[PDB]
Amino acid sequence: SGLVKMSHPSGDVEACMVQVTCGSMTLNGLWLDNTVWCPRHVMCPADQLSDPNYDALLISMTNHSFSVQKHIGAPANLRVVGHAMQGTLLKLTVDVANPSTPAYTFTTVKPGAAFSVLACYNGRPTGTFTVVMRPNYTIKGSFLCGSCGSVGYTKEGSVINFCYMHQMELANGTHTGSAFDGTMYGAFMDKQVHQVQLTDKYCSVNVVAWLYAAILNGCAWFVKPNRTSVVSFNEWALANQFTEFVGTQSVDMLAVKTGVAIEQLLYAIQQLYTGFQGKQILGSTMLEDEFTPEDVNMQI
Amino acid sequence: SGLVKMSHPSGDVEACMVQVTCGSMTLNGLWLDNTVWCPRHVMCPADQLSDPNYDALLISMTNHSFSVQKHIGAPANLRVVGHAMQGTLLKLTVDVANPSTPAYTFTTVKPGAAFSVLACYNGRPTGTFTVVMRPNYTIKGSFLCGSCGSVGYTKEGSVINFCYMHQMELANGTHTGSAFDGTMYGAFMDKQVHQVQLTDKYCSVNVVAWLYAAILNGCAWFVKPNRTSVVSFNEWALANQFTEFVGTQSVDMLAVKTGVAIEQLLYAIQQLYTGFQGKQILGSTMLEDEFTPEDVNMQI
Ligand SMILES: *C(=N)[C@H]1CN(c2ccc(C(F)(F)F)nc2)C(=O)N1c1cncc2ccccc12
Ligand SMILES: *C(=N)[C@H]1CN(c2ccc(C(F)(F)F)nc2)C(=O)N1c1cncc2ccccc12
Repeated sequence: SGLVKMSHPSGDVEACMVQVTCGSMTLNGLWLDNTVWCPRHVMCPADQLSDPNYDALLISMTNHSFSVQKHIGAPANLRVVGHAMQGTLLKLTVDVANPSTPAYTFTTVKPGAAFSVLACYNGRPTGTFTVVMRPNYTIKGSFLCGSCGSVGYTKEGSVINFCYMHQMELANGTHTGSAFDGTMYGAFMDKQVHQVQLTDKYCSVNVVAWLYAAILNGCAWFVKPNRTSVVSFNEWALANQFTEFVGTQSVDMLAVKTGVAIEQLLYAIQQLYTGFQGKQILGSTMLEDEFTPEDVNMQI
Repeated sequence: SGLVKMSHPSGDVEACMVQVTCGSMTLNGLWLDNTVWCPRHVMCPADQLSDPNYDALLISMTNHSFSVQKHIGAPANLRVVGHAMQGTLLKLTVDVANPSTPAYTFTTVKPGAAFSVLACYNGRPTGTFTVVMRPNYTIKGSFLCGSCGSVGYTKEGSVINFCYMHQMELANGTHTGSAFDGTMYGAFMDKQVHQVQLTDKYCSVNVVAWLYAAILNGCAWFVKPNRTSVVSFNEWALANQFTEFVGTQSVDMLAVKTGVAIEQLLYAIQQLYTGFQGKQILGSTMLEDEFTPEDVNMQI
């Protein structure tokens, strides 16, 4: 009966992690069946990192240019028999299919959605955590050198939903990656160049869920009879760095169980954005937008 | 590079999770070699919860009073051939040794130390998170009905360091369990009786580590030339709900890499405790004591 940042048990994804090496650069890869996905900037030499032509680099590559290694479980050196490019990713074909490939789809997450990340270094998973695709299409994770290729995923039912592969840290401290169709979140460029991300915004539907979790945990000092409509809140949300509140059935279940209307929490969000009264909500003196409405329904 | 709450990859522990059923009650169990550890209150009937004689309950039980089931991976016919009691735990002996038993040690964690938890329900893992053993010998996790038996662990090197098994929820978001020697953290009783935990306290060495992580991430607005000695801070800590600061070599490295003395941060704690002037330290308006000095050195 509490709310903590929770990640899916990584036992499925650990067996899929490999180490792809192309020349002098090496990063992580995802081994599903006879396919190994890895960020395409492993082909780029350090000399041409500012103006790389990945179309020409892919042409200059042969199957022997790449080296895939499996360090976890029973080790195995994978022979690369094919190399292709899909967006900002490499689609390598290996001679051995992963015997532990879980049921998987490739789905792109929207802002506000949360997913688990398996941080890996040299093809060895070291840690796992949960991040939210921020409205500026970035994630607030913990990535070090060589973590490129770490995989973000979900599990709807018995299917692992791959949705993120770590691509780069922007030197602003900003982590970003691409979906498994190659399209980089936020249209960030692979090349090394000055890149500034858009201004971040609070995920309004995640704050409402977090407040519902506090009420379910016996913390409802912030609940007042005052209400602000969803239409009026979205107008206020424009001029104060907040996302448009779009109610879902997951939020409706929290409204019924707690008995607190959504418009009651939208008003409370405005007052809480103007500062707390010194009191804490679930051990936090700040608005927490990292818990989705489905995350709250699950943990309660 | 960032700083987040990070859990160990749960692949090793997922292969050890089983389901223990003693008559009408059912909880999770840890399957290591031929031994299945589980909370001893599974053999207690619902009508004898207020005052159970576990010495008499263990006598009344036989090997067929328990039934262990493996749901994860390849299911197995787990036959119980022996039952013993160790403190607040049951040491069941099964006819099959777990083929995926990792190298494991049993260690009691001290307050302030962090460890990863694999929450399970009916012997099936559902989520993972990291908790710090609070000074009042509780943990602030997210457990639901049927979560008892969930395992807390570390991984030093290639060895899983088991240190926690879930026992009971004391209040909303307040949980406690026992070490794998049987002794329950904080001497909390198994019976359903009034139990009040001690007043919680901030882990001073974890706050110092968390401030060092902010300095390494370019967030050092709180650093001032002022210093308060460890001896003076510990006197203040006694009357302000703080733990005695005992410097380690892990904290010394952060003091060298940042150039900020430990005494400087001890003074900043005594100022930030009163309040953050609307200024965020790594996106937090409160003192975070959930990051150990070893956790900061790893994530930087
Ligand atoms: C990932 N392993 C590294 C390398 N990297 C990177 C960025 C851009 C490009 C190119 F050529 F422009 F396309 N190539 C490589 C990058 O951003 N890295 C990275 C990623 N996440 C975190 C960190 C932390 C520290 C150092 C490097 C990081
Ligand atoms: C864990 N599976 C449940 C059960 N439980 C509990 C059962 C018996 C006894 C006693 F007194 F020893 F006999 N004590 C405790 C308990 O505390 N549970 C539990 C644990 N964590 C979280 C929750 C949340 C909701 C309901 C029960 C929880």
